[PDB]
Amino acid sequence: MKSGHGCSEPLGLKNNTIPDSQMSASSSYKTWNLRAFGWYPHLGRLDNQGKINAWTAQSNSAKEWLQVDLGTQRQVTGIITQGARDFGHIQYVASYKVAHSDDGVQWTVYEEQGSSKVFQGNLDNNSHKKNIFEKPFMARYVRVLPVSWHNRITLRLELLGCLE
Repeated sequence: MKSGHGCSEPLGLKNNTIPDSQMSASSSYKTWNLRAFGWYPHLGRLDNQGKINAWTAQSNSAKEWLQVDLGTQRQVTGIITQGARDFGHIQYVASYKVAHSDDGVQWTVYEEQGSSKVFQGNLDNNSHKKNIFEKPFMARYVRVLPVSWHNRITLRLELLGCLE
């Protein structure tokens, strides 16, 4: 005799508990890639044990890109972003092109201007920004490529779903 109002669920902070195999970027502030893992992504998650609570870039340039591999094909009904800082200096990305792919070949960048407008917005580091189910759909892998950042490429991108 219950009902399900909430439609925006996490990807590893409820039941899925997805491990460190969901997010992944070219390189992080860590140092580089090389053999083994190298990067230490998957910080966007809340209740961060460390402090960063957000993935940063390596070359601190536009050549860096953050992608998310799911391989589970789930329908998303929202999103959420959060910036980070450097033990004091507040950093956050502004202009960034984020596209989602369900089959892997079709990268939906979500145009608007008429051609292919990128996703702009700082939202600071101490201010999270989520998006309602303005246009839900199944996804298997998403790609993000930041162009205009502020201070340093330190942010976190998370997608929410309905699980229905």
